[PDB]
Amino acid sequence: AGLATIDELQTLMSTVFEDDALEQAQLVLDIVSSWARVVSGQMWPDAPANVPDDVRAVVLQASRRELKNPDRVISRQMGPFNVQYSQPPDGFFYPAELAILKRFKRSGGLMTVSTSRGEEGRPWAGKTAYIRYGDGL
Amino acid sequence: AGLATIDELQTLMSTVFEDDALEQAQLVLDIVSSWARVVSGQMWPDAPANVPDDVRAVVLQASRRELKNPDRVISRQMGPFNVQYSQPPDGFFYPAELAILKRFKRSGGLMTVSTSRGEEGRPWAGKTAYIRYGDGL
Amino acid sequence: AGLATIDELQTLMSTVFEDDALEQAQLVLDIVSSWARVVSGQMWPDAPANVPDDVRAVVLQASRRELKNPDRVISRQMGPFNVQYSQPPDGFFYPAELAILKRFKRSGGLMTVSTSRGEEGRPWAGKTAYIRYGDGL
Amino acid sequence: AGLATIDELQTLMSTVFEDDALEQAQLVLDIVSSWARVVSGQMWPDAPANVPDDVRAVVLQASRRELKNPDRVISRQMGPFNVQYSQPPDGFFYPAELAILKRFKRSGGLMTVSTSRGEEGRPWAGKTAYIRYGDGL
Amino acid sequence: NDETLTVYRGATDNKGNPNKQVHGTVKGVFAWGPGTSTNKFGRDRNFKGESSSLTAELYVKRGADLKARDRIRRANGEEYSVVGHAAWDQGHPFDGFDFGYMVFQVEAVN
Amino acid sequence: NDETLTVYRGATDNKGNPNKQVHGTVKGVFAWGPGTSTNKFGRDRNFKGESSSLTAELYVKRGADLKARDRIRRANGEEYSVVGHAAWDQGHPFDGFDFGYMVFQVEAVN
Repeated sequence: AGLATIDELQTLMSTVFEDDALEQAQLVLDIVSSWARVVSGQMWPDAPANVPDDVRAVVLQASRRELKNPDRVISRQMGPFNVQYSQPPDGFFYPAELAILKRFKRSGGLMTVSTSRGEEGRPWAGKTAYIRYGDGL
Repeated sequence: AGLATIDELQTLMSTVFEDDALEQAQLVLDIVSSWARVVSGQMWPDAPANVPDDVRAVVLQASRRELKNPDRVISRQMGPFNVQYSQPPDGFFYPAELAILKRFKRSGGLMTVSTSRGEEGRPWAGKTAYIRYGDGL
Repeated sequence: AGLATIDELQTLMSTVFEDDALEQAQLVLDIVSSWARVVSGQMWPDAPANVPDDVRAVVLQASRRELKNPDRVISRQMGPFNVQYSQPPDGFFYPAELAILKRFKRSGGLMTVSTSRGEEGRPWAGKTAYIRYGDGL
Repeated sequence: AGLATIDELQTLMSTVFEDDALEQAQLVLDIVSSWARVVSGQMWPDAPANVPDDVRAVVLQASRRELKNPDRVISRQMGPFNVQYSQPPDGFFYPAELAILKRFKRSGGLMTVSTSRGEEGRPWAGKTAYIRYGDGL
Repeated sequence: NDETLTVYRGATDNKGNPNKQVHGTVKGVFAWGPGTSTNKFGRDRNFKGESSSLTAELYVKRGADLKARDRIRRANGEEYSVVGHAAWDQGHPFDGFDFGYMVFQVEAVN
Repeated sequence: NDETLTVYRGATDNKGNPNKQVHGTVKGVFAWGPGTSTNKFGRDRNFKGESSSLTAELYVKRGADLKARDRIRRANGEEYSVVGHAAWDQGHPFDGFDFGYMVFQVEAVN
């Protein structure tokens, strides 16, 4: 895993991760990369090699929303200072971000399932009863 | 049970569990792992061996939410300090997490039930009345 | 990538970026350029050469919102000073910005998918059985 | 680009632009002119020559809105003084401004797309088989 | 979260000589204001020199080793003194639920 | 945005002679009122002449070079004095989030 590295995340957050903060950030980034992989449906064997800029953006944004504001909070204040956040998404990615991740899915995403009437089928009951009446060609 | 271990949870929470806190965290993680197992429908015999990253992320997040607040609380304040969390999920998992967990279910999840008209069926009333009139081949 | 440069962004923000702020701004601009590229569907090989004014405006504005609003906040106040922003968009671009970006898409955007009934097709079963009865012309 | 100049904007705002404020205002006006051009669909080769009063009004208004608040603030207060603006437009323009801009579009704006059934068409299979049986006139 | 606080305990006898020793470490947080504002800093005025006076609120876990008439030192170096018994040290009058939090009006002198 | 502030640092010795020198520049904003009103201007009364007294709040970035018992000069010429340690200089007790802002009760004398 690990679609994104830790240096560009540090530059985006304008801070440096050290001690357990680095380990926590790495774990969060791995979790977000796994979620993006399962949403998109691809595998990305060489993780930090191809890793298109769209998935890098998505994983970096989700890692930011996880490191900052870990537990979903609407309004948080201590004393005179107050701040109110927007509505958190159900998952780590906003609905707009999910559309970008689902781009890599084959076709338009309208995959189908082949149903059956509980029947196996034997397409030979009537053909093997023929007796060779020729030269064997 | 125990899909996830305790070290990565400690790194995610940036804290160390000791005394009854470790036991409580282990019990909560086991409960969450059981819920994820029953939602997905699989068994995972060797728990911390295969344990895909998706279920690890889901159980870690659910354990984090459970440990942050055991009783479902919207707004909690003590003096000047105030905090107001978002709407808690009905269960231990958000709808997105539940949808991710239900990935392992066979087909698209549209399982069916075979109904009957209260009849057993005897497909032999009319075939065994035939008397052998040949050579017994 | 990098549809827009950093000088015009600095003039728009009326500030100068230095230390890691310049790196953070460049990373945000690259992320926004990638998102605009994937939304529009084009490639723009020579990034700061053609780069129509519409996409430049979109990426500059999106970078401005991202820099001035890292985490989506509705109302933020510190003592007597208070400020309340509008509703943040789901993605980096507002619906009007998304519509402008989707202008470069071919036709009206109503692209279709060619379905099939699980059949390959052999348009030669009946034509090759003809035996040449002429002069071979 | 540059449908409007900077002197009439200065008179409208009753202020004089200098240092980076002039450059920021020019960049904002160029962005707004590009957006108005792409919305209307025309080109306006000689920008400050024909430039009908409608588009001048639209671009001046949009520049004023952008300069007044680039963060789309709803309510802002510092101490005793408070101010609360109305709902900001989506991209840059209110629906009336967009309707005025779309005046220059051909017809009523109900443009159509010519669909096809994936066929090229050969309107000559049957006409070239005729053999000249006359005088060649 | 919380930050450790050094607590000093001592009872003055008839001789008037305080004997304050280390009683351990206590976990708590500080609140420099009852609401959305902050308490004003007192002026010694009569005292020869310059100093300041402050009255803050200390939030500590229930059943802590901290007790009134003690001294508190923060992690930066400033030393505070806490006086008066803890307030809101009771359960719910209607049901009996326990918040587990108490407020100490600690006087900041450094 | 913010405006640069000149900070003067000095510790008075037993001789009572202050030695204040330039410690650098600090970025901060002023707030002449706790809420929607403004603080009243004090009257010297006893002092021979005319003067004024003011108590404002200074907002500065976390981890700034500014410290208590210092002097602050604005960009217009007035010189202020800041006393008392910074308030609200702690993280979130529940989670641990950091605002990065602190309040300084600076006394305006000019």
